Amino acid sequence: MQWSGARALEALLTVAGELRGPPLQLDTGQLLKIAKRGGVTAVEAVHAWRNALTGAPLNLTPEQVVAIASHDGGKQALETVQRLLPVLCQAHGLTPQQVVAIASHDGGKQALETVQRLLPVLCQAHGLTPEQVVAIASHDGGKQALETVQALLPVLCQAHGLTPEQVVAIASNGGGKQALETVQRLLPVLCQAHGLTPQQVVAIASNGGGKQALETVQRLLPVLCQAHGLTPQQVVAIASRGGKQALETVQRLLPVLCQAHGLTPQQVVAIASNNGGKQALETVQRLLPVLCQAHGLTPQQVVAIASHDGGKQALETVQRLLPVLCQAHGLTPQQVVAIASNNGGKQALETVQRLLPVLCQAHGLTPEQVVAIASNGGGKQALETVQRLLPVLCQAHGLTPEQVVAIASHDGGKQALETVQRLLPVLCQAHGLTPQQVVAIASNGGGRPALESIVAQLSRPDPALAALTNDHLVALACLGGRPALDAVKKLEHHHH
DNA sequence: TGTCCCTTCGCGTCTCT
DNA sequence: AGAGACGCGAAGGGACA
Repeated sequence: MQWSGARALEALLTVAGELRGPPLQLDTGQLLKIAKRGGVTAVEAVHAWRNALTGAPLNLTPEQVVAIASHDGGKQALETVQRLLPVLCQAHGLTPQQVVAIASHDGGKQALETVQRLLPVLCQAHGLTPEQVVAIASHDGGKQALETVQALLPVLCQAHGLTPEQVVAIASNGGGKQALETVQRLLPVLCQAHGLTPQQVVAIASNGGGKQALETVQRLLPVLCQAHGLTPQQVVAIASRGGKQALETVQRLLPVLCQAHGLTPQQVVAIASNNGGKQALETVQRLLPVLCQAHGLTPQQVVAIASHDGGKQALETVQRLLPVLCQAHGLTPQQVVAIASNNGGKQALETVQRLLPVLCQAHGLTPEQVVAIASNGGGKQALETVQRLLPVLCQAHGLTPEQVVAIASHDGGKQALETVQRLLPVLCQAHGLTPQQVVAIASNGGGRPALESIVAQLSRPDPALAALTNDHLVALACLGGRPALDAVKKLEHHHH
């Protein structure tokens, strides 16, 4: 590709064509993902070692090879997985998937070598679990984070009062090293000068860019409180959810948004308190006029659309599509606002646009049912999964369309549908649950984990405490999902 | 032009009652 | 049942070789 070379392009494109063949069978999206991030050396490395990565002792799926290859240094990560996967699984007890997750970030090589070197000491001397070490390692710069937990976990616990879990949370994001050092430096001043609790500092620091959010809360908390009238809680929420950039934008736009456009401080805070809050704030300031007059909506509706991650994208997509969705497809504004007012609003809107007619015509759903599916977070995903799975769920597993639609009409609908497909046969035929009981467990937020937690308990039946008969577990699962089930595991281990 | 590390923003899912 | 928590990842920026 790179034009300090030529007809090297034929050689390169021919390498890519061959990956479409066996043992990987990569499709265009997969090659694209590799070329976009691992680059041409990752493309070449995947091709040179396609047999070794896909055979024993590694046995990686194509998708796992793609996940490793598609990051800066992917060639090194691929090399290093081949060397260390077996020892990490066998000697350190990790699964192949955990090794892959570690490997699948920029500088994956470094992270893999560092888990090898440090996992034991982190577990034995600092008391972490292997899962915790995996979570710290599985981000860009995971080497740095691992080494920084090793060096700092003791002072942060003993001098500053944090639990190991808190330290793990601060560490387990990109730039975990920086967030950890910055908490070490600034936790005292933030608690003593600005009146924050330890937990609030942890919350601010426990997201990508935590260092920056922390330094910015230090700098801007006084101004935002004593000049613009926000409370400390509100500053924390902004810092925690929208970071540095949202804090700076709030400082700039609070006056304009409140005085000129008529918003409450609460409303500005709510827009600010999400990933991309800066973008959401700047986009409501631009678009509030056109959205509210020029027919359209109330400020309250614009505020609701803006008040989710990707608010900017949702607002802009609502601007573009509200006319065509109401006029050509027959929806009301209110329905468009519901579809738009979740994370991924943009995506849900766009997917309703091209799928509303396919879902009614090719599968017999009504428009109202399509709106319901689309009006939760991940609407795009749920819609595409109903399109794909409705045939098989009805005709093989014997469910009704209304049942499929119920499962799909919660956040994570895609996950619940796919879990039902996977687990309905074993739940019914082997354990005596009815289809209706599986549907009822599935038709809640957290459907997938609740179905998986109920199968896990039914199949092992673990600690043979059978006073929870099948129907009781079904009711527990319906009422409180996995957490209800895990809690009851927690609560039995010896009071009984 | 590759490798490593850090930050911002967007999407999707689950828990909290 | 929606707020806020959870996790995963694309994409872009700098440092340095």
